[PDB]
Amino acid sequence: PIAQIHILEGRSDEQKETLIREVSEAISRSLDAPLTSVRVIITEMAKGHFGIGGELASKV
Amino acid sequence: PIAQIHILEGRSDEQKETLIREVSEAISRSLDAPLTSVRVIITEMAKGHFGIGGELASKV
Amino acid sequence: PIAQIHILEGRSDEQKETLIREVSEAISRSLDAPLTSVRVIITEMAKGHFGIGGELASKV
Amino acid sequence: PIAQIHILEGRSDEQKETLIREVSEAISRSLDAPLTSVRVIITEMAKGHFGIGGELASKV
Amino acid sequence: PIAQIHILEGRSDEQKETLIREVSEAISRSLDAPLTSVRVIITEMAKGHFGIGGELASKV
Amino acid sequence: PIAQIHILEGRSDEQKETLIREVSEAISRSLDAPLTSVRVIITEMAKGHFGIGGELASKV
Repeated sequence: PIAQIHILEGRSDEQKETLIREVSEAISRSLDAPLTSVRVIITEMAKGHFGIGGELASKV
Repeated sequence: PIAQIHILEGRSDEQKETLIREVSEAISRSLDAPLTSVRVIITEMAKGHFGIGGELASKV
Repeated sequence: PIAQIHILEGRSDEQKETLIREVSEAISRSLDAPLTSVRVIITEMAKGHFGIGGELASKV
Repeated sequence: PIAQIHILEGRSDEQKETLIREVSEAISRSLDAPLTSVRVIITEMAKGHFGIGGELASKV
Repeated sequence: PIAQIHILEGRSDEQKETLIREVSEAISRSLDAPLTSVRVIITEMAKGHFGIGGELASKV
Repeated sequence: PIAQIHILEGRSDEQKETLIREVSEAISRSLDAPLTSVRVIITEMAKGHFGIGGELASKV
């Protein structure tokens, strides 16, 4: 399995390291797939590159 | 956060329902973000639409 | 520009044809780019393949 | 609906703010979905990271 | 490396098997990366799910 | 066809230019599609933004 997660910029390296492990376990657990087959890709978004309802996430 | 997970076709609706919840908790837990803000998208791949090392996963 | 839109399954061919044109104009208008350079990809999600807050979009 | 748009780097914050709103309206209008449910993600590409016909968009 | 290719529906399993191998070699060759590290995902688009210049690829 | 390739940061502009051409030929060759219709997008990942088996690609 290959997961790509889009998150807003601002998290520390620790938090992202945890996200990668926790999500990787959840995927492995749920599908009963070997953990080593899981690939996770984090993609950070600038606060002004993410809109919700037509407006920047930053202003809301 | 928005997660998109690519998995091979073949799982039951239950398994995918669990994957969505387990992964959603892991993301919420790891980043300390409200669960309700997590979005997960499952995308199934046909066995002959996924290659590893230049060969179909179906053959490996 | 290349746009990929994820929508829930259930819409008619007409609605999707309109979505593709309307969005294509909006992109061309906003960035002052030639309409012919805009590429749009629609990706439908099964109701049980989309989760919000850890739950299927279908049951909520 | 969740839209991810890939555009070449070089636009101002204003232009991108407009792109996000215009496209968000177009999606909401076309599918008759509540504007607040629309999510847009902008992803900029470096001029040397986008190819057309096997050649950099920068040189063509 | 992880490649995701969007193609129009209509190709045979043979053609897609060739696409996966050929593209996998090209990536491995160009970056001097071990072939076994290359991952390719094929994603088919319905003819009415792909627009060019605001119009279905199907009718044009 | 539209291809998006995720690679780890660290390659030179030459290598990426070659990746774009080689991959563009492979796609055009395999599907018998006009080279000029092929679109390639390169997306670099920071070493600490890519996980394999729950661990950073950098540390393993």
